[PDB]
Amino acid sequence: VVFPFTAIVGQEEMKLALLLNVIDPKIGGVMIMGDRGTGKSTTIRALADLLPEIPVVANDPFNSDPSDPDLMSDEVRQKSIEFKKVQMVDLPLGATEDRVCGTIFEPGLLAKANRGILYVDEVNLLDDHLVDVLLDSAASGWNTVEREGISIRHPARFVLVGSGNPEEGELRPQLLDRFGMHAEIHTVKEPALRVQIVEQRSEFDQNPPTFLEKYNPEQTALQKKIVEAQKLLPEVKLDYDLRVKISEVCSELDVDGLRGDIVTNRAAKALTAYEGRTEVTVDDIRRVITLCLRHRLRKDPLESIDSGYKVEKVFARIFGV
Amino acid sequence: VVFPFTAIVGQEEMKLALLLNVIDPKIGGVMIMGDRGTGKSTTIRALADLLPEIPVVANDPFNSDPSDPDLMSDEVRQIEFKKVQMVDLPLGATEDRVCGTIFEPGLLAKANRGILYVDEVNLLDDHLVDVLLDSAASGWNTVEREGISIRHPARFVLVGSGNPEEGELRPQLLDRFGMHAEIHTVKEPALRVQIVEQRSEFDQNPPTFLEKYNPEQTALQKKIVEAQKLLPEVKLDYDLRVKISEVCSELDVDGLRGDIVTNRAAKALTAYEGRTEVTVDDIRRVITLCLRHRLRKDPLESIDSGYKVEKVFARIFGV
Amino acid sequence: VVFPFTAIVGQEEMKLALLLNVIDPKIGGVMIMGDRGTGKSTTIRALADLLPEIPVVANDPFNSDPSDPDLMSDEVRQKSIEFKKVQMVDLPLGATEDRVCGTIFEPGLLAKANRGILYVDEVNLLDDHLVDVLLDSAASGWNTVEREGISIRHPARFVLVGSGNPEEGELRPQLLDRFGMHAEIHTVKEPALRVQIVEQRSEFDQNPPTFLEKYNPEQTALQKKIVEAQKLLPEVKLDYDLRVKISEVCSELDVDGLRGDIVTNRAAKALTAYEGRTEVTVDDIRRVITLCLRHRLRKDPLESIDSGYKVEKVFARIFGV
Amino acid sequence: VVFPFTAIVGQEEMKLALLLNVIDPKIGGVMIMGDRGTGKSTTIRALADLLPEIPVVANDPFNSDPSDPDLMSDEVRQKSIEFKKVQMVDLPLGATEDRVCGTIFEPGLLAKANRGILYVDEVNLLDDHLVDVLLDSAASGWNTVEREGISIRHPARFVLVGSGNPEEGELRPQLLDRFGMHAEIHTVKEPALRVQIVEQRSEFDQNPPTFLEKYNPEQTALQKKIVEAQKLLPEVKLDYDLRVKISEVCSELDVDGLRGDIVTNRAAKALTAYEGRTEVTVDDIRRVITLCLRHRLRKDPLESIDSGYKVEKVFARIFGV
Amino acid sequence: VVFPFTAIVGQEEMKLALLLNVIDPKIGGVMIMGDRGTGKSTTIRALADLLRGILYVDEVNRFVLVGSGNPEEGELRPQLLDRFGMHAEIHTVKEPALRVQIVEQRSEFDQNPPTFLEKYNPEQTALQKKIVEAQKLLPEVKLDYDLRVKISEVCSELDVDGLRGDIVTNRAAKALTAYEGRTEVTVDDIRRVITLCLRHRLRKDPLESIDSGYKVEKVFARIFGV
Amino acid sequence: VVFPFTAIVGQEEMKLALLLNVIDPKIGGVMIMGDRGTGKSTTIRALADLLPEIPVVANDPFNSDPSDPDLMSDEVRQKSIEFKKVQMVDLPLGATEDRVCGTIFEPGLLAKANRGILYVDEVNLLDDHLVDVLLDSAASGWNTVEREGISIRHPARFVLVGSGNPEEGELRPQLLDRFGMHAEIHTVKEPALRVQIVEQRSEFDQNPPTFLEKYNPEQTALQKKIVEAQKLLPEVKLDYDLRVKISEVCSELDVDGLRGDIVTNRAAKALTAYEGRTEVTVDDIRRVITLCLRHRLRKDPLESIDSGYKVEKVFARIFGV
Ligand SMILES: Nc1ncnc2c1ncn2[C@@H]1O[C@H](COP(=O)(O)OP(=O)(O)OP(=O)(O)O)[C@@H](O)[C@H]1O
Ligand SMILES: Nc1ncnc2c1ncn2[C@@H]1O[C@H](COP(=O)(O)OP(=O)(O)OP(=O)(O)O)[C@@H](O)[C@H]1O
Ligand SMILES: Nc1ncnc2c1ncn2[C@@H]1O[C@H](COP(=O)(O)OP(=O)(O)OP(=O)(O)O)[C@@H](O)[C@H]1O
Ligand SMILES: Nc1ncnc2c1ncn2[C@@H]1O[C@H](COP(=O)(O)OP(=O)(O)OP(=O)(O)O)[C@@H](O)[C@H]1O
Ligand SMILES: Nc1ncnc2c1ncn2[C@@H]1O[C@H](COP(=O)(O)OP(=O)(O)OP(=O)(O)O)[C@@H](O)[C@H]1O
Ligand SMILES: Nc1ncnc2c1ncn2[C@@H]1O[C@H](COP(=O)(O)OP(=O)(O)O)[C@@H](O)[C@H]1O
Ligand SMILES: [Mg+2]
Ligand SMILES: [Mg+2]
Ligand SMILES: [Mg+2]
Ligand SMILES: [Mg+2]
Ligand SMILES: [Mg+2]
Repeated sequence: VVFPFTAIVGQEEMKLALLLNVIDPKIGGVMIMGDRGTGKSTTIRALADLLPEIPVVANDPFNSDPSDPDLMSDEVRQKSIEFKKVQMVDLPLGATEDRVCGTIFEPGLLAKANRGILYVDEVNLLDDHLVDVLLDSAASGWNTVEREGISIRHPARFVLVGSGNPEEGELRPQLLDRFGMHAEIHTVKEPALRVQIVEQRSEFDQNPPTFLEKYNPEQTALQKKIVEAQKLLPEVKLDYDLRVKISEVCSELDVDGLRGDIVTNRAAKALTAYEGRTEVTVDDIRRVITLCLRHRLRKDPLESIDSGYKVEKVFARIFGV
Repeated sequence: VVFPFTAIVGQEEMKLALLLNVIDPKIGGVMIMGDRGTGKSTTIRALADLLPEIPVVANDPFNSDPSDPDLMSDEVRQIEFKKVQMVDLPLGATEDRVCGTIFEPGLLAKANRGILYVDEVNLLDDHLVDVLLDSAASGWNTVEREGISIRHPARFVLVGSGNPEEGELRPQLLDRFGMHAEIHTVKEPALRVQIVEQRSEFDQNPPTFLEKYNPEQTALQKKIVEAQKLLPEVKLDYDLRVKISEVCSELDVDGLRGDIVTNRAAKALTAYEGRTEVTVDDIRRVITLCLRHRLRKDPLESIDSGYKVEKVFARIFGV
Repeated sequence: VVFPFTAIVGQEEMKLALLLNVIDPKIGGVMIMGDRGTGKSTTIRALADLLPEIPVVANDPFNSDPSDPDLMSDEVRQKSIEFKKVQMVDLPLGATEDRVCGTIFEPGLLAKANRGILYVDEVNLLDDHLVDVLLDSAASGWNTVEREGISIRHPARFVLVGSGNPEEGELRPQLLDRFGMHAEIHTVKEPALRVQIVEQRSEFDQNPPTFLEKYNPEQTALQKKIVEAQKLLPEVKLDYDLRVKISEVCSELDVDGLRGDIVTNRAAKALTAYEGRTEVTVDDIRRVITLCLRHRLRKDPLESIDSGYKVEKVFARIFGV
Repeated sequence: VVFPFTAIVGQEEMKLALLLNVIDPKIGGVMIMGDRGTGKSTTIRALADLLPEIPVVANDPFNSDPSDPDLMSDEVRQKSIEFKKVQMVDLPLGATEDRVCGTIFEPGLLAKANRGILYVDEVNLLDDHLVDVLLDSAASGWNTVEREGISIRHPARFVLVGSGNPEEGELRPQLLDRFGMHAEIHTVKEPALRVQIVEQRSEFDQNPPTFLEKYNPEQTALQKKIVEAQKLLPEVKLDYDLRVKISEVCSELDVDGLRGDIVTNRAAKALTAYEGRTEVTVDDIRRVITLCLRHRLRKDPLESIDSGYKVEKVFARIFGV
Repeated sequence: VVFPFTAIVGQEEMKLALLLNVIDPKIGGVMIMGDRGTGKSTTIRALADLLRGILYVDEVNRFVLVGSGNPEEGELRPQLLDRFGMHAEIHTVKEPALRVQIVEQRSEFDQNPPTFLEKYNPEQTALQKKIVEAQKLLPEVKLDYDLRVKISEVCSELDVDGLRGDIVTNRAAKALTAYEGRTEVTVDDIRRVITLCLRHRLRKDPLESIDSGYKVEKVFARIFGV
Repeated sequence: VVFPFTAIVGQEEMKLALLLNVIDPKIGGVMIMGDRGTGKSTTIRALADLLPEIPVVANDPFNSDPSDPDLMSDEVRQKSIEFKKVQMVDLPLGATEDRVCGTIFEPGLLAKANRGILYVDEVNLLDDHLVDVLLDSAASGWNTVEREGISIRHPARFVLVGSGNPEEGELRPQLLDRFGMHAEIHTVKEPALRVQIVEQRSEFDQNPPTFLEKYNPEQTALQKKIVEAQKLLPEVKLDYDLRVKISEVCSELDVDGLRGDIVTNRAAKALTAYEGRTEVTVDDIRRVITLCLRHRLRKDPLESIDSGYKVEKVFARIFGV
């Protein structure tokens, strides 16, 4: 039993963030920000049942693929089947590295997290000491147990989601970077959508196994659209002039550089590419640049003005509207 | 024997809050606020006897039901009733006794289809409150450690208390909780003499005092048994459904998790009253006990929490 | 053997209250706070020869009672006479949980002391994790032996006495309300009393088993008096029209009011039994009302006042003795 | 081989109230708060050859007298030879309870100190740890030891020695009262005396086991005086007016309880036995009163006065010269 | 699985620092601090190949450990900040075209990893020889007494308490003019390492607004010569 | 395989203070402080190559000599030889209270420190950590440990030579007051000396054998000088006038305690033995006075007067010129 994905109401930006990162497991981690409730856990939980079946080998927690290039493991000695879905690998609050990585073999939490989706809890409460060690091993590619005199490395490539709390401050500016881009969640105030959410929740609760039937065609239409858009990635091209055009708008924001501009063009051919259109445009980048790369900024709290206005204003003049 | 449940005198708020929770074990847990030396603990233990007998499969530790789904833990793969046992955890107990690792589901399976509680949660040992609270709202359990998925259908209620002068709970957990109950100390000696009369007569005659109010307890048991089946008939009109949440929209309430409580409780209010259509006035008798612990969470001065919930709601619902 | 109880000079307040608890073991514990080196820690240890007899089970592994309606012993709920003196057991600040309850079963120090006096010294200096197993066990009735794959409930029905110094710290407010019927002791002023006490223990230290011989014919009669209060413990008369007066007082001090009233009602009537009368009197209450509920009154820390006087400050307003 | 006691020059104050406890191990503790290098830890260790011999039972279970009331050994008492000198033992700078109390039976360290001398070095240290254990055996003469399933009593009574630096804080006001004597040690301010100190010490380092031989009869002539004092300890009488004056003085100083006020009445008897007189005179009052009743003052840093000037002024105003 | 060595775009300051560190071990370790994400871990992992022992230190706030200090907090305690090599700041790229082809870089790496090395295989090859012969030059290089008395004069003028800033420079400036082929150290080749070195061990003492290299340039030019 | 001792250029304070200590193993170790990189730890490592040879007992359980009576540690007293090289002991900054002293045969660390040299690095740190337990053999000859049921005696007689930067802070008096040797290291500021000390650092690193062969004879000459000085150390006297002068300087300078005067006489005797002349006059009292007493003076908590000039201000004023 699980809640349907498309049955949710609103939350276009957050769902848009999932739509971008899900196709490419190389853009990086993605923060999601917002107040309590709002079904943040449900949405990512709703993400589980939208994908083609992924293959296992026999039972391994990594189970990336029975035949793939990066399969550095002792099982290759045997080399030299079944189809499953994604399993969410949420970790408890105040955990310890004894099972996240392991000791002197035993498996790890990140081992089960391989190729899946790792929903980490409130990172503001979590201490930096227990998370800095392999915060995202995808950049490293595989595991590293060089500590305590061990030499085992296994793949740990997967996507991250932050899900912080905007009540006890934010993470350190150094730690905020290298993750990815931001994501804001609003709060509905119109009673119509409120009562709609209440009615949908009550109807699902009353009839668990029959509600999803009324929302069946969308749950497969979206999956088919994503599957079709998956194969269009290695065909999109970007104009040389447009590539340098953005380079004259990031500098005025005093961006750290060399990674802020490497994620826009890494994800530019996903919003303009999943619609089926091959040639990139200018206005399409407009949507993907307002939120992405904005969270870097320069951490200037001594200012009271529309922060988003800063992103679009400098962007308009360089691109000439 | 124990204290009579109906023998409690002068308290109705927490009594009603517990009564609405006993009927349908789906609203959520209830916490109770007040003052020390008031008498909250005895009433909680008095509920352990007022109950209808519930059957079992084979007197298994899970002890949920002989029938009905969701009991897949070696219960419906292919017997007496007794009564529900209230489970109290000991002080200073970590996960070793909460769930164990090697199965021995102590303190949880015995609490499944039962009552579990703890007091003075305002400085309760941490790392433990989160584990049970998240699983209380969750379906069955979280025993994923050691690579095992034997998660037992630990479905029950949760009762907690504390002290409003020694500190409160984390805001990240209070808003996730259920109903909010607050009591006080009776200031009239005319009933305090009645209170001190009890605990001084029934002690020397428990066999005599067991039948002192037996007809009332039997009437209450039959009333709750009858009212259990009356709930799945109440209907709420569309206009009144959107009439609420106008105050919540006018006020500042975090999310909608604190809104479903009114819909899932107000219907149960008329379940044991014999009614089938909801009214306007009765809403004010249940809206106050919920969503009031959240408010605007801005404690800068002395603000009456009840005044904001009640006075504003009166204008919306026309007094 | 030890210092005779009746040889203590002065200190009427402490001597009047602590003996009153023997005749009725239903009231809770007792603690005394005051200046060090003033008379405590020896009078309490001198109460080992002032206790009557009580029934006892055959070999009594439960150590509570063989002839009561509620037994819940090891060999009562399954199986279904003797007289012994009630014992007093003291525990130091050296042991830990390993022996207070115990398991493999052997009983701990807590389990053996039933319906008696359990004396611990310097409860102010008592380390934590020890009072936690005593916060509510002594006020509930039974303990938990849930460890080691079994589950037993040894009884908790006794009275514990403590004696500390109010300079090294203060107890947690939960302890200050769990207790009841306590007293405070200051130093002596009259020089002749000082001469008397300095003579004492020096006339005594010359020959231990000679000083008690002089007081032997006088100390025995006390054992007769309290036994009389055992027969007069029931049948004590207290009109309901005075119960309102004993309860109106608490509302004026804004105390919890659900322990002071019960303790006063259960102790004032018993105070008459030791005397000999049957009908209580207003004057018979003013000598015990102040001693109780003193450790429960709440006062503003900025305000400085003596609770031992403020308790009976409003006494004149109610009926004025 | 240790430095002989009858070789320290100067410091007649400490040299008088240090061997006084040898007369009778009942006066109480002794404190010497002084600066470093003044020989505080040297003269104490010299006592190992200036104590008498006392009879004791065989096998030394707890070092208890054969014929004395209140033995309560619980192993040989129900059964109702060799005399030995007292023992010397010190505890190190910090330890655990395993040796202090006892465990696996195997006796603890405190058992050996019974009827002997135990001295603690750097008493300013060992705060809140391994100190509250030694807070019951003093001023009571008994303690209870139980853990790991073994429970045995301890008839332990002795006297204590305190020494350490004076500028490392203060001792907790619970172990302080268990010390019956206190002294202050200065450094000699005189050229001739100082150089005499220098020459006297170095002469011992040349040939150790010849220097003490030059002082053999001088130290032997000292033990006879203390032996005569011990033999003449009985028959010593004090006037009634002397008794009423030895306690009336403490009223003007407000001593924290009448716990240490009896030590002075137990000190004048010992000093008079040293010379040989029987009836205690006024002389043996001012020579000892300030030595013992000096650290029992609650004056605190509130007035411009220190040392024992207040004690001398009050004593002189009450009586004397 | 690895990133090319000579394909890294940089101001050559980090490259020269690490090259002088590897050409002679017993000089310490070049700490790097000033920014984050720019090139630190990539350069450090690049140094792990195409080469005694090499280590790495993170989150600061024969064996050589270059490490990578925390940029936000700065450095550690000045008393423990020593026992290392020269300290270098982090350059921030500004030219838009530089951003253009640096973001073009590693894109083809993502497209096809086990080919990028080949695209940079030949020229990088020459690098592994440019140091191999260099090691057979340091035993055959001398220095003049006039330069020896010239050195430690800058240290004497400043407060360089701790006699280690007059040995590491002579052990480093010697090595810089020991791999090109030249045998005599020029009067200006000293300037190529003194500005980089003597940075951490100057007892900063922030009593006035001071620049990193302004002092080490002005005081050096004041006496040593313009 | 280290820097030869007879090669340090400049800073003769070390090669006098630390070298002179080896003559008479009675004064405490050196308490040098200074900046880093100046060689404060280089010369200490060099002393390991130049040390005398003493005899020890068989198997050396506690580092004791065989021809030394009265050294009753554990077994020699009841029963009351290879001439092996002495050894200096060092400890890491990370340890535990049970690490230094032998516990559950199992010996300890100080067993190797008896009649040896003990080196401590950054002694200004490590507060309460292994320094409280290291006050036994300082100002005393024995250490008492009875932990875990086994009690022994330690004859440890180490030197306790310290080091450490002074930038962090000062020391609590108890630790520092046991040091008798104390130099003051200052960095060189002469270009010729700087280039000189730069020069020979290179060739020694290139070929240590050539450097040590070059600097061979001076080490042998120094060893012979030390041996002759130690042999001729006794039979050196002093007149009365110089002793009373050395008392007067300390008395007027007001040094706390008495350990100050003891050390200076031994230092002067050892220095005049190192020179070779039997008689001693006013030559070694002008040189080794501040170096043995400057650190002891701690009467300037607020005054800003240089410490080095203070001693010589009064010395020449009273003594001699
Ligand atoms: N789109 C939605 N808007 C509002 N409420 C929703 C939405 N979807 C689901 N809900 C309901 O809102 C309630 C709160 O959701 P949920 O418990 O998943 O919150 P959460 O994201 O885990 O909260 P928190 O941020 O406090 O950890 C649930 O009853 C859920 O069914
Ligand atoms: N209606 C009542 N009002 C007040 N007290 C009552 C009432 N009924 C019973 N009591 C008695 O009041 C006492 C309260 O005991 P209880 O264990 O409930 O503590 P409490 O006052 O709730 O506080 P605490 O949290 O400190 O235990 C009991 O002796 C109980 O029998
Ligand atoms: N009536 C009395 N008044 C005062 N002291 C008395 C009296 N009777 C006996 N004593 C003796 O006076 C001494 C007081 O010591 P005691 O142990 O009673 O002090 P305390 O108040 O318990 O101190 P602490 O708090 O330090 O343990 C004991 O030796 C005790 O025997
Ligand atoms: N009368 C004396 N006064 C002072 N010192 C003396 C005297 N006689 C001998 N000494 C010598 O003075 C030194 C004192 O050493 P000791 O450790 O006992 O002193 P202390 O005052 O107890 O020191 P600390 O307070 O630092 O523990 C020893 O070397 C001892 O031989
Ligand atoms: N007399 C001297 N003066 C200065 N430096 C010297 C001298 N003799 C040798 N050196 C060299 O100076 C350097 C100092 O090294 P070393 O680490 O021992 O110094 P340090 O001052 O003791 O350091 P630290 O305080 O950091 O422990 C070494 O290279 C050493 O060979
Ligand atoms: N030659 C180069 N010049 C500038 N930036 C580069 C170069 N090579 C890689 N980068 C960028 O540097 C980033 C690596 O950041 P890194 O320095 O490892 O972070 P951190 O400083 O936290 O270790 C990569 O994302 C890459 O885009
Ligand atoms: Mg959530
Ligand atoms: Mg309770
Ligand atoms: Mg006591
Ligand atoms: Mg000493
Ligand atoms: Mg060093």
